[PDB]
Amino acid sequence: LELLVEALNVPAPQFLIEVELLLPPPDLASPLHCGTQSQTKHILASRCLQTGRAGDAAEHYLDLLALLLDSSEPRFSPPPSPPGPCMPEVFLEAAVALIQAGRAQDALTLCEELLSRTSSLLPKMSRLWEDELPYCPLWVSATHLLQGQA
Amino acid sequence: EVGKAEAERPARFLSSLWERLPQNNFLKVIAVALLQPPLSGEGSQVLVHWLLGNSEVFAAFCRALPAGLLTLVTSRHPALSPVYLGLLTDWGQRLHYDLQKGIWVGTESQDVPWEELHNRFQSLCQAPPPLKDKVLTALETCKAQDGDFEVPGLSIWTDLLLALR
Repeated sequence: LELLVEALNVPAPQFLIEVELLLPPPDLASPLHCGTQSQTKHILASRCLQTGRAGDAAEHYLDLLALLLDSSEPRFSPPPSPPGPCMPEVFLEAAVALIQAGRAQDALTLCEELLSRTSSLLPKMSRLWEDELPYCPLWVSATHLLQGQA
Repeated sequence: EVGKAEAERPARFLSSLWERLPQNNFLKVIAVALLQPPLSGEGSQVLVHWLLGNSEVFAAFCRALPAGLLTLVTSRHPALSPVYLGLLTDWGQRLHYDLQKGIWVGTESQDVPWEELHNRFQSLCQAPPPLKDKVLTALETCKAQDGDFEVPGLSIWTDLLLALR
C-alpha cells in the first residue's frame, strides 16, 4: 500500500471502435476499482490502525487530513466514498490513533477543530436545561468521549 | 394567658396539643400565627422556641406546607433560616440521578421530588436580599463540597443552580 500511494501520485481517443469503448466502467466488487491516492491513503491508515501500529497510523491520518483540508489551490484530492466513513469519522479515527500513540495533546486539537468547524450544526443544548426528541449525530457525542480519554 | 399564668410552660401545652388534635391543620395554623402582627409578638416568640426545640414537628412543618408561606415565615424569623436550609440540604443528598430519564429521584417513596425541591429553592431565591445570599452561599458551599463540577449528572446542587438561571 505504501508503494501504491506513490504510484497513484503520478497522473489517445482514436476515431475507431476499440475495446475500451465497449468495456463497462467497473463496480466496487471488481478487482479493478482503484480509487484516488486519498481514497487509498485512508486504506493504509485504517489497516495500520486495525493491526496495532497506531504511531504509523497517526502519521498517515495527519497526512490524509493535510491532503483533504489543504486542498484549495492544486487539483482536488477527494475524501473516501459514502460506503466508507463520513468526514467526521475520519477525524475521530485520527484522534483514536493519536491516543494509542501517546499524542493526546494533539488528539484534543483534532477534536477542538472538528467542533469549531461544525459549531453552526451542533444543537444549542438548551434541551440540557429543559430536562429522545432532539437531534444530535453520533459523532458529536463520540468527539467528547475521545476528548475525555485524552 | 398561659404566659401571664406562668404555672406550666407554654411548650408543654403545645406538645400536648400536638398529640391531641389533627397535625396537618395545626401546622398551617402555627404558620399563620407566626405572621399575624402583635395586638397586646411574644406568641410567635414562643412558637419559634418550641419549634427549634422540637425537630420532629419541623420535619413535617417544612414538608407539608407550600413554598411562599415557609419563605415569608423564614424571612420574618431569621432564627428558622439556618435550620430550614439544613433540612433541604439533607433531602437533596438522598437523591440519585438516572441517565435514561433526565430527572433526579429518591430511593424511598417519601423522599422529596425534584419539582417540589426546585419550587422551594425558587421561592427562597424570590425573596428579600437577607435570605437570598444565605441560600445561595449554602448551595455553593454544598456544590464545592461534592466536587466543583459545572455540568449535569453529577451534583444535584449544580443542577439546582443551573435551573434557577
